[PDB]
Amino acid sequence: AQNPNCNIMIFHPTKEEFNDFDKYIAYMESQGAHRAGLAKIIPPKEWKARETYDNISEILIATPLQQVASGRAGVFTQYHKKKKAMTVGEYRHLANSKKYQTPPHQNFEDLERKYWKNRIYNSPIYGADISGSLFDENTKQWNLGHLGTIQDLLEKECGVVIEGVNTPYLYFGMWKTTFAWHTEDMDLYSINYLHLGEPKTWYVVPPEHGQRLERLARELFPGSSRGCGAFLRHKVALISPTVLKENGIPFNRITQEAGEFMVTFPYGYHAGFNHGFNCAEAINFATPRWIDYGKMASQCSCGEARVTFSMDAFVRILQPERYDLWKRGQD
Ligand SMILES: O=C(O)CNC(=O)C(=O)O
Ligand SMILES: [Mg+2]
Ligand code: NI
Ligand SMILES: [Zn+2]
Repeated sequence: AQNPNCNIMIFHPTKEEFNDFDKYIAYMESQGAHRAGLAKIIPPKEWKARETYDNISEILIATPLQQVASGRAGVFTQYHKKKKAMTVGEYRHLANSKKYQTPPHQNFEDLERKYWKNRIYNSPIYGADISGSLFDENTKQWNLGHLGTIQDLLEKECGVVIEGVNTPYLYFGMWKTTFAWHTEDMDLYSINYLHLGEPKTWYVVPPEHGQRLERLARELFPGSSRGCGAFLRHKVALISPTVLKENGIPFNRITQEAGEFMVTFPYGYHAGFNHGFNCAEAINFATPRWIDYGKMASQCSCGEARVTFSMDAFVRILQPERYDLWKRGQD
């Protein structure tokens, strides 16, 4: 068995190996990358996502989200308070202001300490889930707006044609902006490209140990757990590395820098935070190995998790027994 300790693996594909996305995902898994739940891919030195980022300030963040925390430093929830629209130019200015800017620090480790110590006492503003792409249309390799669709993968594997589309999303972040512990919708893969700015730190639980994380979460968030059998689908719960270690939960951590891809694998729980002003782009995707995870994915039916149009068909074809109840939650 490749990568038995489930370490996060880092790949350095050549420009030749960067041509065929599917084949490279398959190669990574042949080396055991999926066991970690997360991998880093450093693109070849010849490659670029686009020529410059000099002209992005007029993108609109229609609904910036203020992330308000409750709980204790290592075990908290966050809710998202809607703010008035602002442009990326205005957001970058806000990120850099004295109130919101990254504090002086020695290194990534010092900054990680300061994040877990102090995150709960601030409410950073996140420009999340903005439909769109920053990849130049002429970028042919690993262009997140030109991947094969999850609807075509399901059709190719299973023979059934379904409605739905699959497009990327942009994330504008600042210091302390936070992504809660989650897996992807329908336990899909994700890919995330850090286009510009300051780093993003990630934590991940191996897919084979996901249920250990869920069991801890039910103990740490007991009211949430009673309210819904899959409350991590709400994307609001945070548990620190210190707390995970104290409870024997297997995990790994890695920091992503501008110009690097991350891939999360089916049923790999992940969480993390931004170091300062940045811009990431991400999309879900599927492979043949995903299908079995799709069929077994938990679902939120309490009504909070409210998800895309395109998830309907996945639940309808892969989870016909669940479909009724899950759709009652959606409607
Ligand atoms: O970048 C973020 O805020 C969150 N991203 C992810 O959870 C992902 O790419 O799967
Ligand atoms: Mg612009
Ligand atoms: Ni994710
Ligand atoms: Zn729920």
